[PDB]
Amino acid sequence: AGITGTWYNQLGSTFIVTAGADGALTGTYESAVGNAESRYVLTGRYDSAPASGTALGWTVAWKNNYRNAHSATTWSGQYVGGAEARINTQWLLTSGTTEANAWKSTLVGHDTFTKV
Amino acid sequence: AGITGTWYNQLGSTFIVTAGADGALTGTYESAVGNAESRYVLTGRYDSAPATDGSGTALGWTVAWKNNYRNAHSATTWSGQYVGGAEARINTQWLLTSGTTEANAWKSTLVGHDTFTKV
Amino acid sequence: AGITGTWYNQLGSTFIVTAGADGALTGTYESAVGNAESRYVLTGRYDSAPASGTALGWTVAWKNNYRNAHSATTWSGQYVGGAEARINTQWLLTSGTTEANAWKSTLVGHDTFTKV
Amino acid sequence: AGITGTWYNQLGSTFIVTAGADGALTGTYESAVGNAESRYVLTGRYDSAPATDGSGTALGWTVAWKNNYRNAHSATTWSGQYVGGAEARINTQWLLTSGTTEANAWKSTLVGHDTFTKV
Ligand SMILES: O=C(O)c1ccccc1/N=N/c1ccc(O)cc1
Ligand SMILES: O=C(O)c1ccccc1/N=N/c1ccc(O)cc1
Ligand SMILES: O=C(O)c1ccccc1/N=N/c1ccc(O)cc1
Ligand SMILES: O=C(O)c1ccccc1/N=N/c1ccc(O)cc1
Repeated sequence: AGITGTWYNQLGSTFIVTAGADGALTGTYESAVGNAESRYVLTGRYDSAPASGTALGWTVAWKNNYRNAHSATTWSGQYVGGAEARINTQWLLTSGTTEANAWKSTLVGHDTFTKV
Repeated sequence: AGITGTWYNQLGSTFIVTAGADGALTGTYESAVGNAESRYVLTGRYDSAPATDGSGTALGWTVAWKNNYRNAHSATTWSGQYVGGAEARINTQWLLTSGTTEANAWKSTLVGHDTFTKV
Repeated sequence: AGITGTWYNQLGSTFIVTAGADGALTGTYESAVGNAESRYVLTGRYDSAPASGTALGWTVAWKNNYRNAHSATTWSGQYVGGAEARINTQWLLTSGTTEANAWKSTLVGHDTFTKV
Repeated sequence: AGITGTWYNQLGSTFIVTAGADGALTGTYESAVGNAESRYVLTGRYDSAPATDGSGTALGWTVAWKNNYRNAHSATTWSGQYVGGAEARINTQWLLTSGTTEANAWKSTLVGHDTFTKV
């Protein structure tokens, strides 16, 4: 509804998503940073009967037919409607590692998405 | 195969998942704590072609806390890695965000960690 | 040096700090949000021989002579100098809880500080 | 008294601290992993008058990874709570931020969790 569309973040990445009546999120993600190229599949869920913003989250595993970074990012946040819609999030990016390096496997950040 | 199955965290929550050959995660989650009752749908992704150096397999999934019985107006995302072996595990870090007004946006997200096992 | 001074964040809070030659950080914090009133003591450390931004962190326990919220926040980030100095951070706020509620003890966020 | 002492995390790092009556934490930290060698100074704060309902005691501390021997140009902050008893513990979540250029600021901070015990 308000969620379905094309969005961009401060890094220049692109998120295209469709919100299903059943609370599913499906689309593709195109990243401006890291070891990535071309599009990647995304899947997520959202509150389909919100009351405040609308809670949602989605994941991307950084593997496609061209590259594999052996990592995955999860974005957790809320959708805020109005004139200028926005998705405020915090993310976790975890890399596959050996046991010895597991302590440094996860990065944390925050991204804000603007609807086109 | 490795990931596909029924898992449990430290709180006693149950995670039932199927890992597709293609990278998809699909299943149901039942929580032991919080404003929840019954099963909830989950969706996620994982690295279907991990490295061959003994590294873990990266993955992540989301659950929106709404079902036929209740709605907490929130969602959690888990990000981590699957570590195979005799006693397999999924080590994660999670973020739970609630829908809030602007005045409360500063305290909308909780952070934690969960360890899943087959027992 | 560049760090010593008065700073403000997006919430309207105030951070007054002095950076010691030995890498110590000392000052007071005045919060615009939560269960807080008047000033609170802060203590931290910073890289006294940086190369990029300057790594630093500080803590505040939300107890003073007037109120006690039974909680503490830790800010971890980097100092970026220039015309307009800034401290970019991510924080963790943990509340004292019973065993049963420990899973919901910690909040995570991000704050940007501007130097006055 | 409860907090004051020598503690160890899961990685084998050593945390030696003194808790002042007033809310101060002061001590030294020795890391088992990462770009570190020897002891590092730490500083923090804690709730000197916790609640009487069986709740934990909130606390936090920072370490900047620079000493007489090396400098990693980074700092970690731990935030958590002390839980007294026969087998006392300090449960935490931590953030490690490295000094980076603007181009790398997106990947400057790592997140994790540590459990400290007296053994
Ligand atoms: O692009 C973002 O918006 C983005 C935002 C948050 C976290 C990660 C991100 N991207 N992370 C990668 C990682 C490995 C790659 O191979 C490609 C992208
Ligand atoms: O249940 C876990 O395993 C679980 C694990 C990690 C983070 C959160 C959790 N659960 N958080 C809730 C929130 C709202 C509810 O209505 C039910 C559960
Ligand atoms: O004010 C900030 O900048 C601030 C920024 C991040 C996290 C917490 C903050 N403040 N958190 C409190 C908590 C309890 C209180 O009693 C008073 C303030
Ligand atoms: O040592 C721990 O217990 C530890 C625990 C939690 C997070 C980080 C840790 N250590 N991170 C480093 C980083 C740079 C160094 O030079 C040495 C250690």
